[PDB]
Amino acid sequence: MSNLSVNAIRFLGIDAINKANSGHPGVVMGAAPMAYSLFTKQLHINPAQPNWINRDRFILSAGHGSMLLYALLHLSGFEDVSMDEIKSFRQWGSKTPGHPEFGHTAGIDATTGPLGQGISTATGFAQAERFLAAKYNREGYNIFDHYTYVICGDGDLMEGVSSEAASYAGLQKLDKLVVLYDSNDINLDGETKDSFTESVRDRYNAYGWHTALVENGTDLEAIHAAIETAKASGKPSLIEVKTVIGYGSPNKQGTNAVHGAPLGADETASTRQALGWDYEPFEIPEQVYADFKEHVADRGASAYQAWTKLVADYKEAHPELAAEVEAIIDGRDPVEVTPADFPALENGFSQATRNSSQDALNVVAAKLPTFLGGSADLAHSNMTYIKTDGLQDDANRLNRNIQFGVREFAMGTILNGMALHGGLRVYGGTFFVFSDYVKAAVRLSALQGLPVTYVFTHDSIAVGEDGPTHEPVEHLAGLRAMPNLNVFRPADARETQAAWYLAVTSEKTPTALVLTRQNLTVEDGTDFDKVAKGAYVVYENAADFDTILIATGSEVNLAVSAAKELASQGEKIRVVSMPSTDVFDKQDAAYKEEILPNAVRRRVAVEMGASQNWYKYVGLDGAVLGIDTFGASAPAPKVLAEYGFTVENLVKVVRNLK
Amino acid sequence: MSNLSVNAIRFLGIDAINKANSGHPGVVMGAAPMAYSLFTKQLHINPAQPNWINRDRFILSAGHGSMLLYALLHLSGFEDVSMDEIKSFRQWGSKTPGHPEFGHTAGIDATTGPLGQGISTATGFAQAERFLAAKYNREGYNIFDHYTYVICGDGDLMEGVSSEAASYAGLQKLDKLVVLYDSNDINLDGETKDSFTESVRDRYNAYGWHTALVENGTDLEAIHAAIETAKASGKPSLIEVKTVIGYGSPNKQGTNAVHGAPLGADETASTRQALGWDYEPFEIPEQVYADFKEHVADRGASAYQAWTKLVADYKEAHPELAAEVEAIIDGRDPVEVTPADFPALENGFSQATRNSSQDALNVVAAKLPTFLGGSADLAHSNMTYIKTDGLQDDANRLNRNIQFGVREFAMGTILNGMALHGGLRVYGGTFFVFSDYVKAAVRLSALQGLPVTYVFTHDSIAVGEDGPTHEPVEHLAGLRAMPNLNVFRPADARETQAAWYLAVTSEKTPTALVLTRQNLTVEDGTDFDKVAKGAYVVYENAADFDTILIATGSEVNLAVSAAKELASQGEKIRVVSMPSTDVFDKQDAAYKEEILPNAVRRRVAVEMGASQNWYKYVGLDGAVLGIDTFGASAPAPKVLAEYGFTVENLVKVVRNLK
Ligand SMILES: Cc1ncc(C[n+]2csc(CCOP(=O)(O)OP(=O)(O)O)c2C)c(N)n1
Ligand SMILES: Cc1ncc(C[n+]2csc(CCOP(=O)(O)OP(=O)(O)O)c2C)c(N)n1
Ligand SMILES: [Mg+2]
Ligand SMILES: [Mg+2]
Repeated sequence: MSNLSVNAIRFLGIDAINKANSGHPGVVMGAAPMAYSLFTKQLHINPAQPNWINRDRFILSAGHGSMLLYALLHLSGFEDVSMDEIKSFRQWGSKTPGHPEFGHTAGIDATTGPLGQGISTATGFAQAERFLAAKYNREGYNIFDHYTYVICGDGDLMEGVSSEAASYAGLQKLDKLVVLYDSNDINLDGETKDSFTESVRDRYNAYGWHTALVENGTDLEAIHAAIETAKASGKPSLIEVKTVIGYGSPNKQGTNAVHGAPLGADETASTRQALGWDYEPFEIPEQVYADFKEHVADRGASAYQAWTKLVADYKEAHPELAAEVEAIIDGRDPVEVTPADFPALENGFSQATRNSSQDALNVVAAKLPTFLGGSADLAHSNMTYIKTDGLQDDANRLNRNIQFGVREFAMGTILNGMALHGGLRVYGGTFFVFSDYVKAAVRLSALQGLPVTYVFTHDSIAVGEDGPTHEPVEHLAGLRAMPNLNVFRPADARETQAAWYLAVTSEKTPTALVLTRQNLTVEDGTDFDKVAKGAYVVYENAADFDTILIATGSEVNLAVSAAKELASQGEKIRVVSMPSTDVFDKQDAAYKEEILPNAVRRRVAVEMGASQNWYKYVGLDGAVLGIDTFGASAPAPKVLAEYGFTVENLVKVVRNLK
Repeated sequence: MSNLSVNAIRFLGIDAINKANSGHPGVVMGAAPMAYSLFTKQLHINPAQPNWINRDRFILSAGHGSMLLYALLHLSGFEDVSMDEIKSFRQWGSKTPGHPEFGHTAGIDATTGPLGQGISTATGFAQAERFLAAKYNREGYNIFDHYTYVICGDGDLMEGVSSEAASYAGLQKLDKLVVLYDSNDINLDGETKDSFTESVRDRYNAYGWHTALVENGTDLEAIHAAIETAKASGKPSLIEVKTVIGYGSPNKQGTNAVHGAPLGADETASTRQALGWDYEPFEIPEQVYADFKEHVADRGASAYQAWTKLVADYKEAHPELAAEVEAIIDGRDPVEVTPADFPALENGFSQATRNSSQDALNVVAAKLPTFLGGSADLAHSNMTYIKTDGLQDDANRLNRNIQFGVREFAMGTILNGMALHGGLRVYGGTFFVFSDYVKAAVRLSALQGLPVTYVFTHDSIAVGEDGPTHEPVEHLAGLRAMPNLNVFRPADARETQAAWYLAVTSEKTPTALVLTRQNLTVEDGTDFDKVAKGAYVVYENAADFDTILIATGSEVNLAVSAAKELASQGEKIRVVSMPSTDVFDKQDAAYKEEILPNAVRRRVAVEMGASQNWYKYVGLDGAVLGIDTFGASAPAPKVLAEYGFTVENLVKVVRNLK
């Protein structure tokens, strides 16, 4: 049934796209042979156990060909993809959305669609398998041992993020990563002669990868032999496969006219005739089902039974490892972090919060053996090192510090890949101003529900001499507006302890930590336990106050000092600290009225950044002291004075509000 | 002497860094020889005419080495860089800030610092020179004829954006671009053996560039021979030059200890002794000044005078071209576009604003011959094509459509380069959700004062079937908070003509245009001339109204329909269309009170995106109908209803306000 099975894939895609009147047929018709060869000869997957921790992983980086993956899962027997769901492709509430989504459809390993990020994120899947294998395997017990596979297209290899990833992966020697490249000479606006003329395989040779060419994209035995050679090469692999987009369409194959529109009735009838397919829409003969059940489902189910018997014997042979590995198979952390792990700090202690962050992340690393991370060539200024280890690489696989090089975007995608695999907790650092370079991978953290921790230091004009290209202004507003992201800006060393404890116990929300270069003073009124509420009171001189100051981070020290001045003139005032706007917004309506009462409308907000998001708390009769221009090159005390952040100026702002 | 002059560059940098107690000496000491060779043998520049339009252009991509460029401009005789300004490195108000700034200091061609963007933006400098040479040069009169040169480091070639640009430039065959790569085997956290082991020159061959190697980085004759070869090769060039970082420091050279901290007093005394330099800080001998006066200053003035005579002869031989070239040398556009160029539109006309956008920009291209643009493999969906032309390349240099491929970040830097050169007006398009991929280049557009126009289509959940990875939510709030960026979201075709007219007449502010997939209706009350105020009234049934609706884009149609329904039941209501929050915030205080009177506090805002920025206008006693979750994969009419964007739900929201 090989030709028969291959065409069953093609026509399930074509007919499903015609009925939704929406979708992408070209890639399904071109890539069906190489995907059939991969599912029937390489992958070990079990449709009765779709989340098996030691299954082979697969990522469709060219996410617009989603109907190719849906057809393969239906024919193999996955429960969530019935024929009724194939007939509901791209409709409200279905299991078959227009681009693949993780956690919504059982059997799908990663959310794709944004070009470049699929092939990049697969690097982290492969690295996560290497660490777990080095920590836990023993002689005769290969508990963690599997491959990572991907299919990509022309668009993926034009995007810069995938060049970053391939350079890093060649240095790291990740020999279990295997990529199939659909090379059909067409993209959305036309032919690659006007867009993409480089030699792709010569470039990948310079990174230290294995490369090869398959001239006839419909030859099943040539495709299998190349994959076998790639797995024996000792290097990450890129196999270029020449295909015809829209293969079988007499009037439109080889043209961009089949890239992203349904074929329609007249061309669909001409395509059936040319390929010899006389079955009606959604009619698949029994021969094809029996082919997929022998070579995918039964093969995958046999490998799963042998793995479970292996794990049972492993727990008997090594009782000192049994507890941790059992937890990981349950989907839990091997060890539990608690508030009692962090020492108490004294009022008046003076420390910059980048240094407070290093102290707290070293407490976590000593307690939890599956916590790891790195930086983008800024470890010596972010202060991200775990001080008991060196650098991780092919010759030192258990170390927990990673050097990413100057590659912020790919760093985001690799963390996502390590979090998707299962078993680990991860983090990564850079300067706050260059969060623009990684913003699109932060969105995929928020979309897939991954608790990844981003470490952004050097947060304001207090940077000083480096100047406007190195000084953040607009960046907090941009991040606070993104759904399912929690942004923390702690006020001293004590608030920094709490934010790390929340970041490392989060269930399905990523965290961004915003930290200072200059020293800050531990306040008498801050409190570890109250940070989990998002905002709380740190100063108040009279229970009948009529004035409220709101502040975050390094501006909390400034606002408390101004309140004591105003109090000595006879005012009645309260100071609120708000380390997270996103967490405060989720609290109960009773708690919000206790912190910001409706009857007190005299309000002033303070923060060294754009004014935009503070009007939802101060309203039309309040004021905001922020920054709405670019920065300046000079020592930091002078720049702060020229921009209005002094105690004197804040006192003036409050007295002129009435 | 050469050796005497080369050490003058090094110690000027060393001493100025010690006096500020801040800066980066390593790259100055390593790269002084190649920088000296370029200035004395290759560059044609005139210190008395710093903005000469046919000068050779130079970009310092490794921006942390700014003292290397300030020393060179000082010895060459540029007026803004005196010895007093050298003694003011990194101090408030000086002409020598910590990273180079275009516009602030005369003789600086481009702002650098964020790694990768310097070498990338130089691509657009060279493309601008090519287009103006084809259009205006005639036999015997080569008015536009000059090269583009850059110095870069290891960090620049790890960033993804430089791979995108080099691939694009190899296809385009920009043979007058010349790059010197300072290869010192060191980065910020340590040695390149742990970060960057690829074969750089083998990768650049795969793109179609010419490459060469200089093993002894202090041999000035080997350096010169390599650049002459490169300029005759007929391809964009990359020359790898091996240097020792911190050359001369007996205890610190070749380590990351000299990357980013001053040498200090002890090691400076040891370095003066090691290189035989017997002059006190800021003491430069006369022979060095005369070496620079002869070989850069006098040589460039001679080339300038010859160019002025050639232009005068050219304008006598071709009087039909004289007026357009005269305007360009003056820094003005060669033709003026006015409001009477756009045709009037009928109330009720139905058209999507991506299509209105194609009509308006073709009006512009027919009037102004130096207006050009492109798209990142989305021309057939953004609707960006100028319909009288094909694609621009090495064989067809006068066409005005550009295919950038799937390369959003690099697109942004090439636009900035083309606008930095002078003479042109440029634009470029992608989907609004992938503005995340190009955000860091938009920031350089605003920081440098460049009127570059970005075209973002498919702007909300109205995308429908493609799903949440393709549906913008948080993107408007991120862009409106950036200083010096005007964001327009037009309500219909009439409002779209006006936005394009303002975008193309902006003097020093970039523009972002946000446009729809689906059709909208021209309103009775929209008005071409009032768009320049940012917000104005489009519906009002009674002069004593007590309610105000505020809306943008596709939500203006909805708001006017809900308003008419409320009127029929006896209410008195005003509707405000606000195509640009950023321009409205700049109006006179009297005009703000006219549009949003302080005494009317019942206010509802309507927009399909994040709610964050609308509280500045509605306060604590109004409401906002927006979106603060991710989108969904289904037909658009179904998604809009599920999210509450219907006439019936909006009426209800107004009535429940009290
Ligand atoms: C980052 C990003 N930019 C743009 C797009 C829009 N887009 C989707 S597919 C595509 C064409 C890419 O062509 P190719 O990968 O060669 O696919 P083929 O038609 O050969 O299957 C484009 C521009 C996208 N999905 N992601
Ligand atoms: C996008 C970006 N990321 C990070 C930085 C911070 N940074 C500046 S220089 C540097 C190290 C790069 O070293 P290299 O370019 O080899 O220079 P060298 O030490 O040889 O002078 C880093 C990480 C930056 N300026 N821009
Ligand atoms: Mg293709
Ligand atoms: Mg270097």
